[PDB]
Amino acid sequence: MFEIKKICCIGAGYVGGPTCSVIAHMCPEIRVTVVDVNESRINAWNSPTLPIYEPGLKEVVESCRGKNLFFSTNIDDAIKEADLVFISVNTPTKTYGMGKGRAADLKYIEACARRIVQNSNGYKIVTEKSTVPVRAAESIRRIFDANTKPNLNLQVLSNPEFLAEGTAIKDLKNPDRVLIGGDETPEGQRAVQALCAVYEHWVPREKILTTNTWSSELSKLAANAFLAQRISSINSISALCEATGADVEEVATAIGMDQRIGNKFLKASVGFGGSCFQKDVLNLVYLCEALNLPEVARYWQQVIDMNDYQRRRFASRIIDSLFNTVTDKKIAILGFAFKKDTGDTRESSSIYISKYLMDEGAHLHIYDPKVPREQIVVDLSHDDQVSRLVTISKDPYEACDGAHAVVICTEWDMFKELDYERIHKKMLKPAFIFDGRRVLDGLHNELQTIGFQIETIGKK
Amino acid sequence: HMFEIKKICCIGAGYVGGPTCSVIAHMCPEIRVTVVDVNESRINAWNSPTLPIYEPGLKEVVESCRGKNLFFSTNIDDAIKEADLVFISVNTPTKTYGMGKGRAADLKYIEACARRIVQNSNGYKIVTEKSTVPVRAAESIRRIFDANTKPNLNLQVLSNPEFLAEGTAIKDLKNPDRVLIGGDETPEGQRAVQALCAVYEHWVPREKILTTNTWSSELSKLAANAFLAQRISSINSISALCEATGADVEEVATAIGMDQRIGNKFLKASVGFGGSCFQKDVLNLVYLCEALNLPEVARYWQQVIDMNDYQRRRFASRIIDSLFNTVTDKKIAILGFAFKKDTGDTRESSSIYISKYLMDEGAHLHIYDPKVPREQIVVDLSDQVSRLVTISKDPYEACDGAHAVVICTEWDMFKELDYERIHKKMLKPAFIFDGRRVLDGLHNELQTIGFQIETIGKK
Amino acid sequence: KIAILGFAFKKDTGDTRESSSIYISKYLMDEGAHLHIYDPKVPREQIVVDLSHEDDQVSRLVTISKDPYEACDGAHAVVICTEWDMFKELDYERIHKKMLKPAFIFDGRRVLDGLHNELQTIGFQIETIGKK
Ligand SMILES: O=c1ccn([C@@H]2O[C@H](COP(=O)(O)OP(=O)(O)O[C@H]3OC[C@@H](O)[C@H](O)[C@H]3O)[C@@H](O)[C@H]2O)c(=O)[nH]1
Ligand SMILES: O=c1ccn([C@@H]2O[C@H](COP(=O)(O)OP(=O)(O)O[C@H]3OC[C@@H](O)[C@H](O)[C@H]3O)[C@@H](O)[C@H]2O)c(=O)[nH]1
Ligand SMILES: O=c1ccn([C@@H]2O[C@H](COP(=O)(O)OP(=O)(O)O[C@H]3OC[C@@H](O)[C@H](O)[C@H]3O)[C@@H](O)[C@H]2O)c(=O)[nH]1
Ligand SMILES: O=c1ccn([C@@H]2O[C@H](COP(=O)(O)OP(=O)(O)O[C@H]3OC[C@@H](O)[C@H](O)[C@H]3O)[C@@H](O)[C@H]2O)c(=O)[nH]1
Repeated sequence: MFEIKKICCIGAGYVGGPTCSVIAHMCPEIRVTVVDVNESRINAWNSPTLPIYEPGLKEVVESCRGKNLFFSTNIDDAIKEADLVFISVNTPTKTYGMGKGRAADLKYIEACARRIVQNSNGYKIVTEKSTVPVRAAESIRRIFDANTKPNLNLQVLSNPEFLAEGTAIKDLKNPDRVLIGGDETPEGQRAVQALCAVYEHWVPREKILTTNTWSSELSKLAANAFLAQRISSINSISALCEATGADVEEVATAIGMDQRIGNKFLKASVGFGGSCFQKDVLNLVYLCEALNLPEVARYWQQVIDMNDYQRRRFASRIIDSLFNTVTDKKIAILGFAFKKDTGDTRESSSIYISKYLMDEGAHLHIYDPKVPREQIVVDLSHDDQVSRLVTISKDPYEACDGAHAVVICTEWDMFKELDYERIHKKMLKPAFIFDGRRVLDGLHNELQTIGFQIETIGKK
Repeated sequence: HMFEIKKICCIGAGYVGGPTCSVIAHMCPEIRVTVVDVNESRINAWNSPTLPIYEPGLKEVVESCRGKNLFFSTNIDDAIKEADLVFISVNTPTKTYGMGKGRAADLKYIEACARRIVQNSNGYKIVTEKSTVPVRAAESIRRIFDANTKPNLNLQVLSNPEFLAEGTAIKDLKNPDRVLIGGDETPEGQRAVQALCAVYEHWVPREKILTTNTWSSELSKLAANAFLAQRISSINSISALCEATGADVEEVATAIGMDQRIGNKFLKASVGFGGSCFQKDVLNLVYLCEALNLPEVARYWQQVIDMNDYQRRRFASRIIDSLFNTVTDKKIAILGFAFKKDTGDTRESSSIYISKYLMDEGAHLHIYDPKVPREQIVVDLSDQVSRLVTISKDPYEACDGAHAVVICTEWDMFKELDYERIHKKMLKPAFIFDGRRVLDGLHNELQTIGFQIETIGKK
Repeated sequence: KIAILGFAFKKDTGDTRESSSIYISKYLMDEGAHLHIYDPKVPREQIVVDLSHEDDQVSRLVTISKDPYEACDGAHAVVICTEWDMFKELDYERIHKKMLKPAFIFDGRRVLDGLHNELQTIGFQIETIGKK
């Protein structure tokens, strides 16, 4: 019955931007307007240099922008004319009060809901889309139910986003599934069906799951936690491998060939990062404690404790290899993004490894091909310690020049292609490589012949 | 220089040794396979029309080979003496006293097999440990062999963990996802590994055979089992969250499992996992990690067992609460005692733990299972058994006059029972506690009939 | 089977009060070991009392040997807990022949120092306090 012809998305971030760009790309007859309070971000979306790095994103944006894809700071008018309003904003962790450091702060979701009511008349579908929805649909409904107008009829859906950064475009174009939650009422099902009709322009119907809003959000919270758990599980095995002379990459191969386990997300690492996994597990633990499910809470907390231990163990292996004094020693940090093919650093293990070494007085020279220099400075600041200890290098050979150790924290493909003979000539000896990503496997013989001490996760 | 296996001896005619060697003999008609055991009644059963374990398709495999190239015997000594390859597939029970009591595996039968092999061997032989939970097994065998040499005796030790699941053993053995063989990284070890590979290549493609050293083989099995158990505990933890918030764990599991990085297998919430593999495996992994001064890894994997124990306790207390916290002299039917469907095996079955929680409340249990022998149920539950436990010959007898029906094992026959007939003769309110989600889709009919239906992961 | 050589709390006495041999024996009894205990001066009955809580665990697990070769016959391990001088003069080639293999000597007193090369050549695994 109802056809979505105009879409407004509040939030032009890693979720809203790529998601709306793909919708516009696949649905040429739908006008898609992405809005944001951040004017410089909107200006960048409208420029030759997009505000985030995603493979393939520039091509998608440029094929649609100004045709049926628009980026604007005019939030009010985009809402007023929209058939469907996405809310894709950030929900930062509370920094004080109950749940400090653990529970999500819904203040931006609620501010979006109030702004939608202020600027809406008639019928609209309002859809919360995030990687970590924490009571998001309920809080929007809470606002809408309390702020009615004659003839205003807002429907609330949940539509979690499953994309992973660095593969956003491919993930959005061929999702494993689309998940839409709405009320089990006639109006709720009419709204769900309208959103299904958008996705059916490019997603087969059998890959679209529909449920209620709570089941949708819980499914996302749980699915994220299962993924994070696979990593902590293989990372726990990596510590066991180091202690017993086995190789975690070989053990992972044997594990993953069980088709009931599957062979994905078994790559041991210095530790998982990103704005999703830690926040998701912390909020799951907090929700469980609030529901008086302490056994479930402490079950999932281990996913975070293991990740924290993995990072700490890696840093202390570095410090031990430098014989427990790192004062005034130059150390190259190769990779600051939380994974390859993004400039995003949120919860990157590189931040934590860098801070552990700064606490030892190391002089870090940090190189990453896509993370902006100013972002690294902010991430490592509480300021004076950053001023004394942190240098941001424009190329990796400068970062390694005169270094005692090279620490690979992000699996950028270019790192396996470096001229390690040149790097060794200008390092102080003994020269260490700490591969926190297993990207140098198979170069171990060459690197040892050159003269490096190579240490990697899950192998001793 | 190589070695061709023409005669195989398997010490241990259990759920691992019997089916595995039967499939080997079936797939390798030119290899003589002799399964041996200290247990004479078990050997007699393997040689009879009624096998000592229930595995779908096993009788047909055994009867196609037995007496041609497959033999079952109590003559352990002669089987070893003539063997090219000796499998050790015995049980390693958990220690009941001393260091690691209740947690660490007891290697005494492995060590006795190793000593018996030296005694009865001359010349060259390959000795392969094959179990679902190998815990320092290859190392303990090597230690015995290194210390007990003879002129011209040359024993090689391999690890070859068994990945089969009971109830699907024959299909699993005929089409394994992978075969894992560990051997020494020496010329002798590689010759032994290749010999065992050649056996499996009669029916397993070479790209599915992984070769490594013995410790990496055992650690890979210990970890793989724990990953499987962890999936179950993870979805069971979500089932409690679903019950508390109005969601349905089966729908949540479907949404989770459609992520191809997670996969859609082993996401079936339940009263809790059982079997001789998973709990033993995680306990031994935790104990090993503690011994290696890895307490963070130990407490990480311990949560898999703690969650399973909580899932069982929570299910039992729902039953007791639904019966308003007094079950003294109340008849309760237990449908399913095996640890999963299509086996008669009860080792660590959740049905044991649920039954004991109800017995501690004074319930009169009537237990029905289509394949578990009556005497095993009596042993598993052991005066309190005499007072409280009845073994029913059919499920209608167990439910006659019952307050509650508790489904603990997902036997397919339970979804086809005459539940209108069951309701007529139960006391009211009549409860069904579906600990396996086997009655999904009958919920409307059962409510119309008049049952109170409670199931895991839904409220 | 495990041989316990030495039960007195030090050499040249029959006194067992708070002897380490009691505690080591009890740790091994908790593991189900069959202890065969030899000491040249401690009375048989004192060992029985020291290892009891008429004790059924003592009945099942403890044998008091009249000489050290009987204690070691068929043993997996020889545990020296008291530094009696006679222990370094034993015929360890004869002991090794009748032990099960691998045959361990756990020297809790360092009394076999300097015999280590001879004992390893014979074929023992020798473990001692304060050394690998
Ligand atoms: O009220 C607001 C709040 C926020 N915003 C904008 O919303 C955008 C959010 O983009 P971000 O890059 O910060 O966040 P993401 O797109 O990656 O969201 C993701 O990470 C943050 C998590 O809390 C979310 O669960 C996840 O979906 C920002 O550009 C911000 O300026 C608004 O326009 N209005
Ligand atoms: O095997 C692995 C996989 C991933 N990782 C690490 O885990 C972290 C997360 O990586 P992902 O590929 O999942 O990327 P993202 O965090 O952007 O996406 C994740 O959260 C958002 C959800 O919508 C996605 O479905 C989920 O994949 C990264 O730090 C990555 O390097 C490993 O260390 N090992
Ligand atoms: O010294 C021995 C010990 C045991 N055995 C026999 O070995 C056989 C083992 O069979 P079981 O049915 O008990 O055990 P499984 O075949 O199922 O082994 C499986 O579960 C037990 C666990 O300890 C193992 O890790 C697992 O592989 C028994 O029939 C037993 O009589 C011997 O012949 N000699
Ligand atoms: O989704 C699931 C799957 C399994 N289970 C339960 O988990 C327990 C184990 O079931 P399995 O099918 O794995 O059966 P098994 O214990 O025989 O095999 C397991 O251990 C031995 C290994 O070699 C096998 O690879 C492994 O699957 C059973 O109690 C089963 O009912 C669930 O509760 N949910």
